[PDB]
Amino acid sequence: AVVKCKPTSPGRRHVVKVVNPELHKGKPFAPLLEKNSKSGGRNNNGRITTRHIGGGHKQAYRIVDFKRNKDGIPAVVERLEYDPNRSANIALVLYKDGERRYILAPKGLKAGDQIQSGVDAAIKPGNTLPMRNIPVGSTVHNVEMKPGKGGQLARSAGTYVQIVARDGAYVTLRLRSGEMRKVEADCRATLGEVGNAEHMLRVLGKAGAARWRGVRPTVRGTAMNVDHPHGGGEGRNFGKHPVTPWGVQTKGKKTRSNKRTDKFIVRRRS
RNA sequence: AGGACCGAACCGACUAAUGUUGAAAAAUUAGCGGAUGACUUGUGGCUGGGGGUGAAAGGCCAAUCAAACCGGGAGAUAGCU
RNA sequence: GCUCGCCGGAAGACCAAGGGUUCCUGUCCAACGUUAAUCGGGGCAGGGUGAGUCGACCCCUAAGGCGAGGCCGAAAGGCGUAGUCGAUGGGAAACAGGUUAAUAUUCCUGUACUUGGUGUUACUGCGAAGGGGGGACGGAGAAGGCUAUGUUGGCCGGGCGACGGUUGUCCCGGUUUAAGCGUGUAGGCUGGUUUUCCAGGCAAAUCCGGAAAAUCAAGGCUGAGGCGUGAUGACGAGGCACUACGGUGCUGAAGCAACAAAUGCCCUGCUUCCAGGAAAAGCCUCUAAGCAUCAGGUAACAUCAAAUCGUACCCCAAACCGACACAGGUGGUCAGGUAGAGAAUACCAAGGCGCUUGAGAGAACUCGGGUGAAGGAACUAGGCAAAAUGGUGCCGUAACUUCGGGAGAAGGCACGCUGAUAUGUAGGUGAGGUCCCUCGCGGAUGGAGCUGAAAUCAGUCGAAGAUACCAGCUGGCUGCAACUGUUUAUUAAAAACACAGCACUGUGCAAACACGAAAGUGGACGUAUACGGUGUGACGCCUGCCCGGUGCCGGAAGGUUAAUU
RNA sequence: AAUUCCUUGUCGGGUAAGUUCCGACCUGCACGAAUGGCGUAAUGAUGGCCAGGCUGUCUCCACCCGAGACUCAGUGAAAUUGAACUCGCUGUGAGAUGCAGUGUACCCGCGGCAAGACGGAAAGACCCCGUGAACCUUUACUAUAGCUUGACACUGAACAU
RNA sequence: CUUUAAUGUUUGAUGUUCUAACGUUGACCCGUAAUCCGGGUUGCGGACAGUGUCUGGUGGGUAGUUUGACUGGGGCGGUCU
Repeated sequence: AVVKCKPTSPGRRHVVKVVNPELHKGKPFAPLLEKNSKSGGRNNNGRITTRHIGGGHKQAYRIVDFKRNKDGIPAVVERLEYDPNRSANIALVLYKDGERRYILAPKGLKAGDQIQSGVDAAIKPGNTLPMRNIPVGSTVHNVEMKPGKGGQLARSAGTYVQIVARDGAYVTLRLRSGEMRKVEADCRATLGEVGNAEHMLRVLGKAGAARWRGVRPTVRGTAMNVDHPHGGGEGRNFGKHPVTPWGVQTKGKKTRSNKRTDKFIVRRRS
């Protein structure tokens, strides 16, 4: 639930938490865990490729199954769990054969609900079927863009895409960004929405709350000397067009220079 | 419960005096700040010079930084001493 | 040798790193020592470092490094797979006492433990470069139960006091003892046992997981400490023979109990929280191909082996880093006594020091401090500095406010000692004894003994009772920034930088973007409630007019227009 | 006003006396609404200001305890230094120990002050010069990485218009 | 030779389709106890994309440079035959 803390101290006035008693108050399933060494925004060369990244709280990787290729075997939800590697919560399921796996937790899922993957599955949240069998005008998540590789769209907290049409071997979708894309009509998609919608109402309330996530502080550039176009000056001058480091606009300039697909795009956005 | 309160260690370094061929190539003395945290610290590792890193001061990169050090071009050039 | 003074959560003791003989002894004093020097971390010579259990090596791996092939790249070379290296982490075993001028858990004494090899005997399904389990893990907080250790008492030994008193409720000292083995408690976790069955764990599996039944509820795992054993021993204040008064043999009393009590152990526990908490091996199991009167496996007994290197000395320092025997810097461990909340502070113990120039004098002036008539900031750029405040308990406490604060607001009263209440109370601990029993490290009852505040009344001393050290000045108006934080190592700690929060914008995943000639990596094992960039900078009321100019995003009728032809 | 030149703006508060400070007026030289505007409890080794207490901050210094300074013994530096038999005054040459004139002055030390020796220290950082630099900015010049446009090549087959 | 249409060859423009180059940081098999790489099957894209050469535009993102003299100091102004 979305709860507002009390201002007993500076650092708790504007903080807002998202707690859920339905989550597992213990350790997760170990066989589905693996190391996750932090990077710091650096690469194999040791250079900072992405800034504002470093430190934070340790994490272990929850092996998630975005493919959902176990068809013809129902599984029931054992327990919900909190995943640090992502914003949404996951769910530990148990397959009749004794196989346990993690999946994204949809909107209205609990511990004990049944779900199944495949073309012969039922139309209920949590089930995975190819969009060829999914009706038109529905709401799905963890959508696949190529059959066999795994869901890649609508994997976030409260994200969901809506199927808009299906002409042939392709189906048109309106992604959460407002984009109207079309993918093959054989890509597996999951029914329902990822349930953490209140995740966006969360509020850090203090700086250190961001440093736990691994986010390092951000320095603007206006008072930045040889180091950034904006640079400096006696006072707050900034008498030039807003520009990135390395010299690009950042306030309207489109940088889509792929031009490979150019087919699935219909209503890019806005 | 807490980037909460007082306050040692620990980490810092606001004021004054001394010292200024000093005890010390930035410290001492008396006070001062934080002190469960964006904390602190050991060991090892990565980032290499028009580059790195930088909660950004043109700050730090071995007492050296508006472009490190060493060697080489090199007996640079100097209408100036 | 006798006094004095200093440190004593260190200026004591044990180590790592580092240094590398500075360690012990003898001998020497030119230079080195900021003086002298018979002395020395000096010079010369000699001596000294003993390990199956400590550590390294070794097995395992993190970050990350190298990297067969391979991909990429003018050459150089770069990235990287399989693999192989790499601790600051995981992994088998030793304690006490004694001993040397210098070493010892390494030697001696006594008592133990661990992993292996081999052999004998008996019983036998053994088997991996695979599977599974386990190893294996956060922060804060709450207590409870123990010990280290300490205090008092008792006991044993000695003592009867340089000056009044001291055979007594007196004084001093001692009152220690391990690993391991046996017991398995406080307490923590878990529901167990048997059988059948299955799309799972690459294949297999009796193992793990899962499913459906029967059958019982006590079963097991973990576990500080305690007791006993170890120990008729060792140690032991002191003696007795020697005693070059350096010390060597022998002998050697008591060696208990209560109370208090940790920041350590139970505890990798319990509870709770969001920021959601390493890996791999050893170890326990499972089977595969294969081997079965074999080989291997299990238990006992015997025997053998456990190599190699380090081990001296310093280690908050005169031995390391600072050119110095330099007020500096340097990580971890042990953590006594009185008062105290306390690792502050004051005084002491253990133990270690008095800091490698002294003597005398008692002018100016300087440094560091103390006191001060009357006045009390009139000083000064400025209350710089100094002075002052300073504690616990109770009462009391404004505007303003985001209702949390402000706040320790301000302010005011009381604090010692003795006695009684109560020969030491409430409370805490808990004996013998008694009763029960699943008869045990059990439960109940029992309250001796020990320990022990706080308060009231009364009385009493002093100028002064929070008497030392220690230990907030307070209040008001107001600018800036929300706040905690960060920064110009070495003249600037701020109104600057961050900041949570807001907005614009880009980004549909082989994402944008970035480092890279490229491969590729990061972004991210993330997917628009995400990521990047820019500006603003909590919260609250708000954020107005202008697209002519530049830029950005779009569009077309035409014109202009590159290579090319 | 962290912004106001005129300027110590005018009035008022507070002080015996207030260029600062506080509160209003607006005549905003030259505030202004996310390079944000106006407020804001709390916080701050933050800036400014007013009181109480407090005191040697001062009026106005005085004494005292210690460490140096002073003397003795021992060891034993340094910056600086053209050479010195190294006075004042006035004038002169452009601020005289050294010239002129004149005055004064026995020789040599110790302890103190710091006016001068344009004292020591650092080939002035300010100013200017140089057809010296180095960094930084931009609608300065010329190039360039990158991004982007198209032609040709890697690159072919049909069909229809 | 002045002339004009269905055809034939001829080449060019636009559009649709296809697959065989090429791409695949999709799936599966092997090398192979290997998320590298390659090969193989197959699917999706598909002569687009991407790369090489040429070329226009943009290009302080980055380099190499310029930015006068006289002057009652220099600058501003003025001046330069």
